[PDB]
Amino acid sequence: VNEANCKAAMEIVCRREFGHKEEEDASEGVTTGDPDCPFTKAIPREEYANKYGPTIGDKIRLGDTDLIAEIEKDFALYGDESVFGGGKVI
Repeated sequence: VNEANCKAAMEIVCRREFGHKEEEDASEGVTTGDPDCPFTKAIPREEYANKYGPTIGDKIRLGDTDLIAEIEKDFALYGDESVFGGGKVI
């Protein structure tokens, strides 16, 4: 049901375009979906949760939530308190 030349031919007995929908098959054999997990959200990045999880970053003593102690389970160690030197000279 796309074009039709003779404005009846797709009904005369049992015709539609070439076969059924359009040509024969282009509806199967690949999908995106979650039939058993109705709670997946967007693609998990389990070695790179650095933009979504409560892990990583100074949530510790200078953050805005009141928890203290490491971060969650010690993922990131240190990087945002003091450390040592860096990109500052004369």
